[PDB]
Amino acid sequence: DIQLTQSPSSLSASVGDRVTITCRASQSVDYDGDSYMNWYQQKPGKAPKLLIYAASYLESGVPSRFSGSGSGTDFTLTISSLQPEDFATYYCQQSHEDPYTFGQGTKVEIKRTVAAPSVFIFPPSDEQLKSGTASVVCLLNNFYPREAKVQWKVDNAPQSGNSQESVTEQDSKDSTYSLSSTLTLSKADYEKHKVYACEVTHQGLSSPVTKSFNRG
Amino acid sequence: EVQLVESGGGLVQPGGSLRLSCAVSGYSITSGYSWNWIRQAPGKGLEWVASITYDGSTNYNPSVKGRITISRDDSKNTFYLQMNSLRAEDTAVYYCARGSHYFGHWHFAVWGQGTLVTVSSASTKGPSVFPLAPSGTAALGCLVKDYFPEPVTVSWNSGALTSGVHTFPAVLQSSGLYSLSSVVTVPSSSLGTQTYICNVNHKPSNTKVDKKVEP
Repeated sequence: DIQLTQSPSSLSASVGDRVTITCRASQSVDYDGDSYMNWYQQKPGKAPKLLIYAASYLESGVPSRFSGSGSGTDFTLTISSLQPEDFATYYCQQSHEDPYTFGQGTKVEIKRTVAAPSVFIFPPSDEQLKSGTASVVCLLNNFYPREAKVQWKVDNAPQSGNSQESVTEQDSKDSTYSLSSTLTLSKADYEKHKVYACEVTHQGLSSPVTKSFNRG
Repeated sequence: EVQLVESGGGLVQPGGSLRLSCAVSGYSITSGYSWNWIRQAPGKGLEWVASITYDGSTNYNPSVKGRITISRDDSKNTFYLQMNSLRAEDTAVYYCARGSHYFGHWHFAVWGQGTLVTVSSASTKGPSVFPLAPSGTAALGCLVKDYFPEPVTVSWNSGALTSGVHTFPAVLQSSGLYSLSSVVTVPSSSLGTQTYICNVNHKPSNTKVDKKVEP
């Protein structure tokens, strides 16, 4: 098979900047004056979209900021000026021979200015407590960059091993992220303590932010 | 415009069989140069697995060959993927796609929406839905807890409320079940004047829930 290696595996670029992604093939994909390398864009939850075919041809309806070059084993996808809606994973794909193979993908996000999260905490619902479990949720809303630290404290005691996090894709409206952390306890455990707090550390915060509630 | 609509995805036992369908509209299936299936395991890249050309010739990725069959029904404008002896490595979103008459044929300009196949012995389980009640801007949401398999969909106010919504990717819990939440930020003043209902659908378990979220 023809193996394809993309570089880099991920990148962050300021809005409007030029982005370059390369693909290297283990054998030539040239055939009769053409080079059979293609490029796709895949946005979260969607099918891939064809951008470039036969190395340099722009697929109908794709914006002209996308272009492709190269021949033989070495190819480049260029976004001349990165737009907020261009958050996606980009794939190269050779069509010279079956099995048609795809590169591993390059994730692209927009590097905007630092933005601190807005933090919210949610107690378990009474409905859930009837079931014998308590979920406490901490929300970090509309922040950049994606990296953040969330620490749970119960009656001031730091927690470990009993929470899970989830992060949204970058929102193209403002190039930010949101994140949830969910602390899970048995009902009996939840009723044994009073103070529930989530403490947030982030580049945009000069000191950590804690949101808390007292059960009751 | 041409549209490719897939169906037949779902939860199947290891060693079991799947049959996927791709119904083509706005285009004659007999005019495509080739029709293809391409899959994407969760969090991973893309793998072409099968093709059928206009003259009926089929071709398969050796990674799966021996337990895969692609076919066409021209009278229903539909083509199919049959897979048997399924393994956990076959869990993936399966896409259908059309190839081209030009420039080497085997690039894909038109794709279906994808359908998820989950190979597992775990049972179907519908979620519980719990409110995340609101305490200038307030946040509220719904916690969708303990379901299997994926996916669930969430909307707010039957689709009328989209601004400020963030629906999180599901997380797999140690129990083997999924959970996710959906949140929305709204003006603090609207909490008296406005109704907020999250609409949750877990089609695999026939579970449809509308949950009013109030202070």
